Amino acid sequence: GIALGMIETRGLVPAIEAADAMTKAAEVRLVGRQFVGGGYVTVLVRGETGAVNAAVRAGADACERVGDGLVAAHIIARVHSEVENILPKAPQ
Amino acid sequence: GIALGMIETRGLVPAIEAADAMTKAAEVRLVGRQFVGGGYVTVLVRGETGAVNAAVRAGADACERVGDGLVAAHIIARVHSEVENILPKAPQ
Amino acid sequence: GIALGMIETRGLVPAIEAADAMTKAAEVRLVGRQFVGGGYVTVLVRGETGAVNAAVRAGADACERVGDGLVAAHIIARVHSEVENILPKAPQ
Amino acid sequence: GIALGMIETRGLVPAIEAADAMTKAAEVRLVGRQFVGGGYVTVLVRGETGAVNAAVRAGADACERVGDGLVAAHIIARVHSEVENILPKAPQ
Amino acid sequence: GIALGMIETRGLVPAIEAADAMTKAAEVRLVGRQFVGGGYVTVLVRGETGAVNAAVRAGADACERVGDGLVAAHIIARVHSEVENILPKAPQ
Amino acid sequence: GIALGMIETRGLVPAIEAADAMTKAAEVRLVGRQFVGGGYVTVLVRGETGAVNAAVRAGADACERVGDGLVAAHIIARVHSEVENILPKAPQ
Amino acid sequence: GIALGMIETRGLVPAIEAADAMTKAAEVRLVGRQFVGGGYVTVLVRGETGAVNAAVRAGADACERVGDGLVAAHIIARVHSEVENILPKAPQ
Amino acid sequence: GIALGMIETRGLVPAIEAADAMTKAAEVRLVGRQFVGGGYVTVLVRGETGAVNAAVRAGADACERVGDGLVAAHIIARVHSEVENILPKAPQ
Amino acid sequence: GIALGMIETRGLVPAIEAADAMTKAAEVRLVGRQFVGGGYVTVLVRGETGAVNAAVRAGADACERVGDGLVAAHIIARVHSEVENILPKAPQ
Amino acid sequence: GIALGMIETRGLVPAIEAADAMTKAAEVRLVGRQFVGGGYVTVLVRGETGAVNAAVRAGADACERVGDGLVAAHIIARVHSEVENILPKAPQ
Amino acid sequence: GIALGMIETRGLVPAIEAADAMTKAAEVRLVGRQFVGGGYVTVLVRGETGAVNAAVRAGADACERVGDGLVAAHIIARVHSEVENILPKAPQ
Amino acid sequence: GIALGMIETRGLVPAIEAADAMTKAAEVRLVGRQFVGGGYVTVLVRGETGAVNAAVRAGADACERVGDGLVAAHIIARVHSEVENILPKAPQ
Amino acid sequence: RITGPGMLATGLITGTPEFRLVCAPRSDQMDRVSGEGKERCHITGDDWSVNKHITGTAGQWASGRNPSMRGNARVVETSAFANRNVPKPEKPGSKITGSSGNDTQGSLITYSGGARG
Amino acid sequence: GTPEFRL
Repeated sequence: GIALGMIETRGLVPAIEAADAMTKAAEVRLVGRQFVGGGYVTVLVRGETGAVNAAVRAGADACERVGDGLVAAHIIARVHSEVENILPKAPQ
Repeated sequence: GIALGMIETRGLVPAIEAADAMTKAAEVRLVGRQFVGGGYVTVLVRGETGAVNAAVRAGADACERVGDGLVAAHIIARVHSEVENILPKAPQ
Repeated sequence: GIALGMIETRGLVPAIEAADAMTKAAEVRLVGRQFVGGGYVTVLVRGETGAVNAAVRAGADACERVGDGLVAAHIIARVHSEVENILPKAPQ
Repeated sequence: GIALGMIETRGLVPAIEAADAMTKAAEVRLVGRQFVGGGYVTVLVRGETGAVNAAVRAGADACERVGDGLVAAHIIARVHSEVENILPKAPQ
Repeated sequence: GIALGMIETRGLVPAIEAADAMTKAAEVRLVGRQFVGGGYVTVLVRGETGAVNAAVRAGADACERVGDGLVAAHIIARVHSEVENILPKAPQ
Repeated sequence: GIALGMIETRGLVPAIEAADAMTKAAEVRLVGRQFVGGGYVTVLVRGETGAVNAAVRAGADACERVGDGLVAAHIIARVHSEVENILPKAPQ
Repeated sequence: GIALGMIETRGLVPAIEAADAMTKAAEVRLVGRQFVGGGYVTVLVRGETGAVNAAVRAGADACERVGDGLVAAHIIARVHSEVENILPKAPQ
Repeated sequence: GIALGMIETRGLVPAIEAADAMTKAAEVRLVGRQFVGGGYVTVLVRGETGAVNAAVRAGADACERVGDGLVAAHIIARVHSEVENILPKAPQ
Repeated sequence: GIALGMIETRGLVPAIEAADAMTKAAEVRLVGRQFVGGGYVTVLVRGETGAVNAAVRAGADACERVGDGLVAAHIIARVHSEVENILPKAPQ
Repeated sequence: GIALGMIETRGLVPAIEAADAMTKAAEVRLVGRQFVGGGYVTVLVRGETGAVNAAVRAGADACERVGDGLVAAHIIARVHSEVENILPKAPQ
Repeated sequence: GIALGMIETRGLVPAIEAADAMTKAAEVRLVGRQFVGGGYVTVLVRGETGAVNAAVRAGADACERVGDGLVAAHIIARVHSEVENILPKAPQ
Repeated sequence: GIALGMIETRGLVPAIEAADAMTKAAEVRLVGRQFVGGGYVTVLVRGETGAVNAAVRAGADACERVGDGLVAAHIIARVHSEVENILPKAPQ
Repeated sequence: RITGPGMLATGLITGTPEFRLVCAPRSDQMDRVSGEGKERCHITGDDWSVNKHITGTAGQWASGRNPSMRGNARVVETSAFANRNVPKPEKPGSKITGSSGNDTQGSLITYSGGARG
Repeated sequence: GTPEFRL
């Protein structure tokens, strides 16, 4: 898959809940979790666009309540070749 | 390209959206994404002046509604040589 | 020279602007950009005293409205030998 | 794929913007631009459902304020064979 | 079948939606889409009377809110031979 | 240059004035004039991004009070390859 | 004839009156009658600059109270070469 | 005769009534009917001056309350040689 | 074209604008810019009389609000041979 | 670079300041400094349009309060070819 | 020393005084005296920034009451290379 | 050119003044001096439209106070081919 | 008035000898030129925008080159959009009984003669 | 005939 789904939450508990939800909803691979700084954690998934859409929507609904919440949930269907260099390829 | 366009956002999701938008809008190369701390992510592009103007305008319009937001959109048309040392060469 | 000019800004876009401005304005060498934490980014220039004054003033003028702005602009004409060990030699 | 994504706009400038947005948003193939009459121009994109959904949302948003704007944005996920006979297959 | 059902809509997007709906609802042949002028687009289907009725009603319900919408949805169970000459025989 | 600037006008007189203005103001190449329907004529120019921006602004300012007017002015800095197919290559 | 004179009218009777007046008034060649759409007819003349000035004035006067009227009268003394490509060279 | 009489009506029904009336009233020849666009139809008759005046007056009196009515009734006694290129020779 | 049109301005910027405007406006050729002294610069255009008239009007309008302004705009439709010897033949 | 930026100042000092600002701000080349007479000095830069616009803005701001001041700041994105001959090509 | 110091005066006597003052006051090297026209004379010094600043203050206060006086006293700390082409290298 | 400018005066002296003036002023050719009878002399010039206007204005200004006066100054830009048969071809 | 870099940043500099929404609301603004020519987002820096001083390519310079006169003309836009509100006859109703899928709450469907179907 | 007139 080439579609990026990203969720940003305040704190990591919301982010784990969201990753779990995303991965569970559709066949999407978690390719990264990033601690941005300031308490923003972004969890990023890749897959086919429908899968990514399902995953992001599910995950956003799941994490909104947990913790301090969701900052952003975004889907990018076509990710520019340039932007892939700033994107995580595997979760560490 | 010696022009530099920069977008600073609150969080990473808005920044990835900006990078994507910019790179799609015009012929700019993403040279870096930086985590500044406190939640700031700065995404930077280098292109010809006009391309950079277009790109920054596009990124700003796109990232504005994604996430916490946009803090700054800036263009430095000719960047001094000393500054290059601080600026990231290629995205990693 | 040995003078130090320091501009601290909230965010990196303002700092890069400041740096560019300073370097263009006077003969000064950018020696560091430091991410202090909490969004404070400090850009430091060394050079002769007059040059350093000119640089910092230009830099401040430049970054005051960019982004979240300028926290501090400061010149220290001779810095103690001890304070040297906490000040960056070349930008990284 | 089979999905049809369609955006009708009042005038051609809005539609070219929509088309660009759709094709840059997702993997959709623009199959037609039709001048309906009255100043209505419909741009049609085909692809998998996820791609079409993403594309239509992006395009609609993009063309809304361009000129006289958006009249309709619609997704038809699976198109009937009979309706295929009235659908442009490649632009002309 | 020889019944005729027609849907005229303001714009092509509503009409394509209607045609799809009609053809899907029942066993009908889309024999034409005509651009009348001024934005009226008419989509015409043939089939048995029941099939045509189902199709027209379904199509109408579909397109009413798509675009600028339905102008007309009509069903004629027996078409005078003379009228056949002004009606499309296949969709071009 | 590959940027696209388009001006849509109500009536052909405004459009010819716009095309003329755009081409004179900046380094742009007129690639098309199109009759949309309903009195909209769209004039399309290609060039470098900055040039195209200048040209569209000039053209709008010119056509705005000529005739029935300016409906739209728009610049697209990079146009997708799919969109290129629906764009007139040279004037006719 | 380098210059261009153009009259746009709502309807063809006003345009024919305009053309007649224009061609009689000064030495100009009618290079086109264009049916724009929406009822706009543009009549276009070419001649030396003084001629086109008198022709346009005359045509405008003539056409204003005929039919639905004059939308616009415009003189372009030298038109950019690019514009020539979209201007009719003989009437058809 | 070379006199031209023209009646513009909104829609074809008024125009046909006008043509009938003109032709019945005086010795004029219908040389054309044109669909201008926007619902305008122009009916053009050629004949001698007196004949054309009679005919146009008759035609106007006829189509005024028929349909959407008369937009314009006009007579031009001798039309310039250049305007003859844009005038329909035969009613085809 | 033996008409001469001359515009004088206070300064070179207004004069270059005027020259550009004149040449763009009508079929005139720029024949020179003379510095004069005292801040007066004069730009001269040769061409046919109507072309010159158009050019001069356009230039005067253009340069009046650029810089310190237009001192004078003048047309001499036929220039005596003696005056020719004091006129710059080619612009340098 | 096609575009031209001209700034006119009273005195050489404001002009040197402007030139410096311009050349530093964006990538433009000084093609001339002219002593017009009267004390007006015009400094002229040539570059791509975005660059020239940025440069002229910098310059005007810079020289507004230096000495006597700014008489003018003007931009011509593409100048007619004839104007080129009256325009300086390498700085004096 | 790459800084520039400039003094513009109305008349040469005040300028020679200024140059003398400047050179005597600090470690600056006189690089030129230029007759701008209109009576403006610019004398220019180069040196390090602290020196230039001292020298310009000196020159200004020295020539202010001599003759017609000072128009401008200005210091540019780093001078762009392009600008160096318009600056006198050596005096005389 | 084919424009005609005619000046009628009372007596021949005013007319020669008018002819002289016309021909010197603009690029027009004198085609006749006609003694109408009753002391009316008509002097006729042919040229392009701008030329004719200018010439006739100049001539009228010249002859108004000379002799017994100017009766008429008139310009007809395109004369019908029939009137040419009553207009002198060359001055004999 | 010595002018130059010292004149700048007055009061934002310490250490001296002497001391010791980015984008405008969408609702509010419609851009003159849309797309990549938009001016709604405030781009700081060396952008291509133009200030008060700058006279130039667009403005009167583009507008006054070509002479124009605008007439006033009767516009009776004829279109599907314009006729959206066209005055209509009273809509058909069905007095039929029997099971016929006689829905009444849907869009008007008509049969021959204008009867609701 | 101009555009404008038309001891």
